[PDB]
Amino acid sequence: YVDMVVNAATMMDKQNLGRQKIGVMRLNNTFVGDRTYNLRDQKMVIP
Amino acid sequence: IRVLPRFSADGQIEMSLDIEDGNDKTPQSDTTTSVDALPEVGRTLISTIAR
Repeated sequence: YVDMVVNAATMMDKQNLGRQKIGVMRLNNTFVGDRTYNLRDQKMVIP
Repeated sequence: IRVLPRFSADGQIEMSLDIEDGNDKTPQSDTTTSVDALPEVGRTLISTIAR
C-alpha cells in the first residue's frame, strides 16, 4: 500500500514560468505624449 | 488654432491650446518704405492647458 501511495503521489504532481499579459490603462487626468511650444525661435519639448 | 480635446472622468473637456492671432500693422503711406517688402506684422501667441 505504501509503495503505491508514494509512487502515485510523486508521479502525479510531476505530470502538472509566467505567461505574458498585455494590459491597457486609460488615463483620465493627464496626457500621453510630449507637449511642444516656442519662444520666438526655439522649440521646447516636455516629456 | 491647434487643439487636442479629451474628456475627463466627470464629463469636463480638457484642451491643449495653441492660439495665434496676427494682423498687418501699417506705417505711414507717404514715405518710400510702403512700396518695398516691409509688412510690419504684429502677432499674439498663447500656449496653455485649460479644462
